[PDB]
Amino acid sequence: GGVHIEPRYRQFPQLTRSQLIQAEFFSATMWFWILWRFWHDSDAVLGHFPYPDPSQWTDEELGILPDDED
Amino acid sequence: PDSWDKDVYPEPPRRTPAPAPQTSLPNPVTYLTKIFDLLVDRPVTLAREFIEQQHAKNRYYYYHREFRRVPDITECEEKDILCMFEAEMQWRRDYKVDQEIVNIIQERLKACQQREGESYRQNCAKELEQFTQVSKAFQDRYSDLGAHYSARKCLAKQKQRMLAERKAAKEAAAA
Amino acid sequence: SDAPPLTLEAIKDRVLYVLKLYDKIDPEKLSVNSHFMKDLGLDSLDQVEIIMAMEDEFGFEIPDIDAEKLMCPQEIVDYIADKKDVYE
Amino acid sequence: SFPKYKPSRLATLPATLDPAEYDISPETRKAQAERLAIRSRLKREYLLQYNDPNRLGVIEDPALIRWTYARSANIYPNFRPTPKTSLLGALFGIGPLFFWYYVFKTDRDKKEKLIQEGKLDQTFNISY
Amino acid sequence: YRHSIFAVTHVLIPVWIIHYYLKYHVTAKPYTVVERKPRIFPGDTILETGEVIPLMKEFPDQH
Amino acid sequence: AFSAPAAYLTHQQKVLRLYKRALRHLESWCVHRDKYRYFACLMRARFDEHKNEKDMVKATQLLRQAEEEFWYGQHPQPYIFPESPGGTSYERYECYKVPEWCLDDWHPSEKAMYPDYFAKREQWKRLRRESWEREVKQLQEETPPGGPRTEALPPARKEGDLPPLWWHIVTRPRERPM
Amino acid sequence: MTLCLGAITTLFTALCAITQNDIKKIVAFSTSSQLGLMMVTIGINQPHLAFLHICMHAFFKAMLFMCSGSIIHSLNDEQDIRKMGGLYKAMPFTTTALIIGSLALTGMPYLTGFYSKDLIIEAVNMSYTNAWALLMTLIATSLTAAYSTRIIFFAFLGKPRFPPLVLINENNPLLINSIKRLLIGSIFAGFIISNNIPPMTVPNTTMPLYMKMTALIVT
Amino acid sequence: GAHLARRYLGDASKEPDPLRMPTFPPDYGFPERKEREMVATQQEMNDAQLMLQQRDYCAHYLIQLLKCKRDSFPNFLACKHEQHDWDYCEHLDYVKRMKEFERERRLLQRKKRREQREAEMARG
Amino acid sequence: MLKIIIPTTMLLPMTWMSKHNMIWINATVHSLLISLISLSLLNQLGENSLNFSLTFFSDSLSAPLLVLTTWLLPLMLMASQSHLSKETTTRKKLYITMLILLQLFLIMTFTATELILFYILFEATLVPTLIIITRWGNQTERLNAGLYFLFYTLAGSLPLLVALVYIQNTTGSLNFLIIHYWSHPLSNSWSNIFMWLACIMAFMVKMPLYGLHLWLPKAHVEAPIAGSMVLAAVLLKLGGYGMMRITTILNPLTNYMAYPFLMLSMWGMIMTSSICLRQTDLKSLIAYSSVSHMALVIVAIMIQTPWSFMGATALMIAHGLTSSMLFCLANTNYERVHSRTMILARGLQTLLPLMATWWLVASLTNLALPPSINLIGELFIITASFSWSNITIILMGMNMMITALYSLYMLITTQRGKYTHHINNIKPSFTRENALMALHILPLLLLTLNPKMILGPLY
Amino acid sequence: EHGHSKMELPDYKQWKIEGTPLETVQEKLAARGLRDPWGRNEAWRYSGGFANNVSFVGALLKGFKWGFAAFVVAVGAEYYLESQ
Amino acid sequence: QQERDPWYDWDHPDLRLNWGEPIHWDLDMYIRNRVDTSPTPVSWNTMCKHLFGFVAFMLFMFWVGEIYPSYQPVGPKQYPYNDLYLERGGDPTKEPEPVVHYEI
Ligand SMILES: CCCCCCCC/C=C\CCCCCCCC(=O)O[C@H](COC(=O)CCCCCCC/C=C/CCCCCCCC)COP(=O)(O)OCCN
Ligand SMILES: *OP(=O)(O)OCC(C)(C)[C@@H](O)C(=O)NCCC(=O)NCCSC(=O)CCCCCCCCCCC
Repeated sequence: GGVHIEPRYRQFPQLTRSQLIQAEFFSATMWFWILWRFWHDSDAVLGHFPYPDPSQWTDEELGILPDDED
Repeated sequence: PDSWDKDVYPEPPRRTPAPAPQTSLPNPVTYLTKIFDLLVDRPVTLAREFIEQQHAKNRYYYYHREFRRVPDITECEEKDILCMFEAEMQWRRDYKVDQEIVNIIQERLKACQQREGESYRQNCAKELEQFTQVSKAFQDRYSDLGAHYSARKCLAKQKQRMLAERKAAKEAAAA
Repeated sequence: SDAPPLTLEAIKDRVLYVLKLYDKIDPEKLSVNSHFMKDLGLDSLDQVEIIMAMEDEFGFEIPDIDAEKLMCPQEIVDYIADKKDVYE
Repeated sequence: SFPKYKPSRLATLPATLDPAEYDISPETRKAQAERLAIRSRLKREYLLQYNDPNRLGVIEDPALIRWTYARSANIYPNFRPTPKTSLLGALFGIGPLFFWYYVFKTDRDKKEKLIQEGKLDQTFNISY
Repeated sequence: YRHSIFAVTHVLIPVWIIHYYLKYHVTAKPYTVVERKPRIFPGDTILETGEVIPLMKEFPDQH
Repeated sequence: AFSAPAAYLTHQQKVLRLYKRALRHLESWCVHRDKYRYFACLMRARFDEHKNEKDMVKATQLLRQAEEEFWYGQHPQPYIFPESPGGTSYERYECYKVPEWCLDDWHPSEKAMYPDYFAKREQWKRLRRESWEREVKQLQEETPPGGPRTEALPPARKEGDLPPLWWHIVTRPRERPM
Repeated sequence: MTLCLGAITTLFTALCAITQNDIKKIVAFSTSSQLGLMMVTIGINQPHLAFLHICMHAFFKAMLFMCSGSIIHSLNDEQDIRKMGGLYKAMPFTTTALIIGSLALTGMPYLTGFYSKDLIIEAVNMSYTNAWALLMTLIATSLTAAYSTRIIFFAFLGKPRFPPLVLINENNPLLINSIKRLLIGSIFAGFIISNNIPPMTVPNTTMPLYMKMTALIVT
Repeated sequence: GAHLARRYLGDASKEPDPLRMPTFPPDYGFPERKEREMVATQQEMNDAQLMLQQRDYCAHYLIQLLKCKRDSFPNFLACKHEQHDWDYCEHLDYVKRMKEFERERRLLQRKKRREQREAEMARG
Repeated sequence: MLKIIIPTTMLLPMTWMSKHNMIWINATVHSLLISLISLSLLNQLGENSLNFSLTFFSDSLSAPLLVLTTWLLPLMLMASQSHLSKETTTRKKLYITMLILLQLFLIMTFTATELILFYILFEATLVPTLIIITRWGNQTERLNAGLYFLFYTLAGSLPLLVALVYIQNTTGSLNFLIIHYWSHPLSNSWSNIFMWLACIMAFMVKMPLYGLHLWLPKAHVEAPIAGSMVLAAVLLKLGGYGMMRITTILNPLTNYMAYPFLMLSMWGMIMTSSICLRQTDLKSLIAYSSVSHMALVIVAIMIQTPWSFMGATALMIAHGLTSSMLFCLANTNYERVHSRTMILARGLQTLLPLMATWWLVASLTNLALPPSINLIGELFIITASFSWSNITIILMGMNMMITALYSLYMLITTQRGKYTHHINNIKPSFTRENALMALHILPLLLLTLNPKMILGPLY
Repeated sequence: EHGHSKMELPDYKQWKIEGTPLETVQEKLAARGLRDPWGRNEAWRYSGGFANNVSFVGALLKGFKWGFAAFVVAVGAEYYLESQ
Repeated sequence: QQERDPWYDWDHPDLRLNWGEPIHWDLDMYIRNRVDTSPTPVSWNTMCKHLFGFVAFMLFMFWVGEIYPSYQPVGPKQYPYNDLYLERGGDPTKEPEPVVHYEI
């Protein structure tokens, strides 16, 4: 189905430029997809909604009276 | 289709939404269903029309068998083998009919569960209650008879149940 | 697989190529019939190291009982040819 | 000085770790000689029978026949009623039966008591 | 041409047979093919009856 | 495999075998080639420290502590060649090896195909038929009383003679028949 | 029971994989660990998320096994990672495909393994579960990253260690097409499936910053 | 987490129990006690048959999201505003739950300190 | 039913007045025709039965067994053709006569409207089998084996006869219909206990029950091929059929008395399946597999529930077919190797691929692979036992695991591996053996399409 | 059609220890008084295309440059199109 | 039979047996397809101890984790219609005791 490639016996194997450009193209498209998604939907990794601090809340809206009423 | 009875196998009106396309992008589902219709349903429909006209060319009927009632095992003499045989066969036929009734109710329950989707726990309470009543009745009638079941054993089980019920009711009334 | 069928020319060439890379053996004095212990003055440990090198180069390991009695490069070539069913 | 290796039934001692092979003696050497002699005689007989162009059947092996006969048909004539055999047979042939009888009887008595008291919830249990 | 013959004799004939069997025999018996009811959302219109399902309670929209 | 085993292993054979096993397991431990070369030459140096040793007793005291040290650090997952008795393809093609006698059961329609091959097969069968009759007598005369003391077979010593018991050695199915 | 079984399974299988020399055995223990993670997901009452993880794992694990088989066939039936060395440039397509597969397996953001595995860890972080099960799940994630590193390092980075007769070849259309289809799959199918299916669970909208990212730091 | 460490190494009764929350009356904080409102009625919230666990106070936004996803099907990236609104509503529900948790924590603190003060007053 | 009985009798003059070289063809053709005729009995009613006359009646429990009995004879003739080649014409005709008499006795046994006639034919089936085993047997132990196969059976069957006539002195009839209709409970008494034991242990011996199974490995190993097929296929089902027929009179004492036999059968299957794991003989292994399956059938019959009876009937039919096929395959190996040892002949898949496929299918059916009728029977019995008690599932699962283990052990030991080098007389399989395996296996995979025909009267 | 064209072997004078980590090995044995007799045989593993190695991070970032270039081109196009 | 010499020219290479030699009574138990007694790199007792310790420690730690669970600082989730009474179980003719959710 492919082309004839001969053994080498202790030297680097014969490489066709087709597989080289294909591998480079697929790696490039993987990295481009990663960067594109990180740019367009960044809330998937670093989040979107802030986490409130439980101690930062005041006693007014937490339903606490100053230890004397009830 | 008149092939079956709509009262025995009830089905809701099957309300369905209408398409409300919010975009100008044509969907693939509509085109796929159109091409499927054209290449599949039309040849199938034509073949069915040919087959149906061939069947209508030669029309003949078949009938459902009716069985008269016979005296049951309660009105059967102790050693009269003939009436015992008649009552036994009648009881087996009634047993088969009850089995098919339970089958119909179970099919109703299964169809209700599948149809209702995610709200099946609430929308199938009526079918669940119907199956509970039918299963309770069937279990009272035929359970624990054994492999060598007969009308006499069913009668004995019923008689024991009525003895227990009568004793319990008498105790409750006089308490 | 796709492996080419090796000949005894290839086997002999590879055996001599491996033996020449052995700096303990002078490449000019070595021949296909050159004995290891007497003609080359090699110890038993050198012979077993040579056998291991042939194993690593050809990808199959010779059993020790057969390995200790391989004294010439031609013997190794013949043993490998018989093992791998080489015609010509 | 290294941690030692402990052989077991399912992990036997390696040949290289057996001191018995290092207690070399002339009678040991003669024993190995005669062992390989009988092995070579058997191998020679088998090879003579195996390479024969006139033999067109199966080389009958006396060892296989002896193994099968000893496993199957030589048991009872050599059997002797001994305390070991008696207790082993009684245990391995009676104990499991009574154990399973006790387990199943207990379970079924519990189930029947629960049924008689009526607290079992056997609803939908139509097929039995 | 080979792919056309493949699609004709390996896809079209089996789908014809299956469609005939399902549409004229399997669906003849009750409850053989049961569909999950389609989802109904506010604002949808039903083909058979034609009425309009009312909208929601006008929740306060913010952010 | 090819060579018949001796009655025992001499001390030299044991040392050679242990040296090869140690080198193989050290190569298994040292993946990279330069590290393996360094440590293998260190092993050779540590191995030849007692090469010129004289008496058998403490030389056998050695090669016994060595076995224990090897078994302590033997890399419980060593590298195995693919076709070795522990390799991932040890007996992969044993299901493709068909004996030659099966060809005798072929239908004549099947033997109509490949006629030259079956002519050569008939020649081989005739050669075996005569050679066996010669070989049995050669083995009978050559063998010592009480049978062979080893499973080593003599070669052919005459002109037309063939090695005794040769049919099932030269007619091996193949290494990779299919 | 399901949660504990999945946790112990994934932990033990990843720990066994961490030091294997056969490539096929490494990938087998990897898929066993992934099945353990799936069972953990089942144990925390998240079935559809487990099904989604099944779907993504199919793609990237199948492509990983095909790459391993391509390497095995290239080097004349060799499987021990001690005997394949420098293959980053010897076989470029297998190298890049295996790199992408190992990245997706480890939940690299915006790949097919991200959309499932990060949700798995996020759900296991905020459920009323065993502390031990969560700890072993985190350790299993770390060990998954570590054995992916082991495969890549021992098979592609160093100097060659195969026999001298080089038979390395990749130019066969069947292998290239079969690998590339699953490459495109393991790249884009995660996003496509995640964005096409209807919402079947309540999202974990709000998280602590350290708890939201913990999978990333662990990996 | 810190609450886990506080509960499992400090005083167990000082921290709330998630299996018994709430342990205090809901009017104990203030008497107003405004009530939560559900937008979706039973009929429409059953006809859409969302899920039994998706049937919470944020169901209207989920219904809107499902409506768009059915409507603009081929362009699966068509609508993000309803997804964002549903996520915001879920975030609000989660912060209400966290408010409940912290409220019970500080209420238990106040109850414990009040009981300790009463015991000290009785002792003196 | 005389339309099946008369042709089977007419098979005898046809066999005896045939040519010296045309006996096998005539017997096979007419046996196949008789099987085709007997196929008409499969039309059953949901009501009582098919009462042909005062002497013979048919039921949906008798019909599958009768069909299998008729179907087995052509297979037995095909199997027996080979090893009787060097036999004189008179002795070949005598062998065919013995097979025909055995089929006739089984055919009359399975209808048997009255219990005494059933007993008479049930014990008449003993003579042709004994003659077949002890006359045309290869090894020297056949005689010994024959004695076992005789006395065991009689030791169980002699008390039963007594009990039988005793029943006629108390009820006045042994007709099955009247026995069913006029049934009365058995009170707990020592007299009734011994009556139960006498009525039951006759059929427990031939099933066989664990602890009473010793005759079976001997009789199966030392019998010729046709004897082995007829013993494993039909003659083991006589006990099950008799138990199903006679348990209608033993109630409610069956619930009390089933425990000693339920324990022996539930633990017995484990023991026999374990014995199958370590067996150097193929025939003995197949025999012990038969023992395990029949122990499961005993459990099903003793449970006495509708699902139990359905599972027992389906398992009986499926086991008969599968055991006959396994014995035929082992005999095809033996006719080549003349050894009857598993480990000697190995790697036969590389030499005989189609026979290896037949071995694979037979082992898969024996392994109870769904949706075969073997698994239908096993699953029904397992569900019935689970309803009986929830702990039984442990034993059933263990038995399933060991069954799969030893079935695949059988397959791997003989078919896979490397061939034995010194065996060169392994000729290609004849058309006869391949046709035998096909005719064994196709009915199983066809009956899996219509399971209601082998599920018994309680369907 | 197979790989049958009589492939030739290189010359064994080509393999030199020079320029390989085997120099370090040789120096470390020479400090103890030892030599490696098979060091040259393995020189082919460091001679040809195997002379260059890629780091783990470098291997991970196989196609980062082209991807980043395409990403910034796409971002610029998106900005110039949306802000119209 | 797994620990026999694999390089010896056995008559039965798969079985690793020679014609005429006595056969072990338990041969069919050691056939390279079943239990093998080959020596291991680690002593049997050591592997038994390590496996038992690992399993016991894992079970004990799982029990401890069950005793000491992990959760988030949140309250129980709130459901609108009496904790979704009608659609979970049904029973509409009982009018269950109502519960209302505290808005905070
Ligand atoms: C291969 C071994 C299998 C052999 C098994 C044989 C055992 C069968 C069970 C005992 C056989 C005889 C039982 C009697 C036959 C039933 C007839 C009957 O029911 O009549 C009884 C008669 O009952 C008896 O006669 C029983 C006496 C038994 C004497 C012989 C005992 C033999 C051994 C019994 C113990 C073993 C039990 C299990 C068998 C184990 C074999 C392995 C009623 O008595 P009536 O005279 O009518 O009085 C009525 C007014 N009151
Ligand atoms: O001349 P040859 O035929 O080649 O014989 C070689 C040799 C001279 C060594 C031999 O024949 C001989 O005569 N030896 C005389 C004495 C002797 O050598 N005694 C044995 C010495 S023991 C030893 O060398 C210590 C080895 C320690 C290293 C063990 C390896 C551990 C590896 C662990 C896993 C990596």
